[PDB]
Amino acid sequence: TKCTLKSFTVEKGIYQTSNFRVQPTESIVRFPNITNLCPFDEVFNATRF
Amino acid sequence: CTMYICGDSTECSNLLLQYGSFCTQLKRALTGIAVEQDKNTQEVFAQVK
Repeated sequence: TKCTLKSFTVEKGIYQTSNFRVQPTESIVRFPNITNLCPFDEVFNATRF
Repeated sequence: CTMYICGDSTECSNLLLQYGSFCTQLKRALTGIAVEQDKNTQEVFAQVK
């Protein structure tokens, strides 16, 4: 409170300072089962385009 | 602002403090309105001891 109000002697009363926010437990990455290597790498092997 | 302007992003919040006190004013201005509504009800009704 004395930080956000920027002093050392805060007066009597209520003061809005910050907010309470919980934090995530873990990380989730979900992708479709398919992981078929992509055939556009064969374009790099090609000579005549 | 920390939740509305930026989606709780540490990268966006750094840019918000770069703008200075454009959000301390709005928090203060809205706080003045909030305490004002509670005062407005006092004169209308709280006229009897």
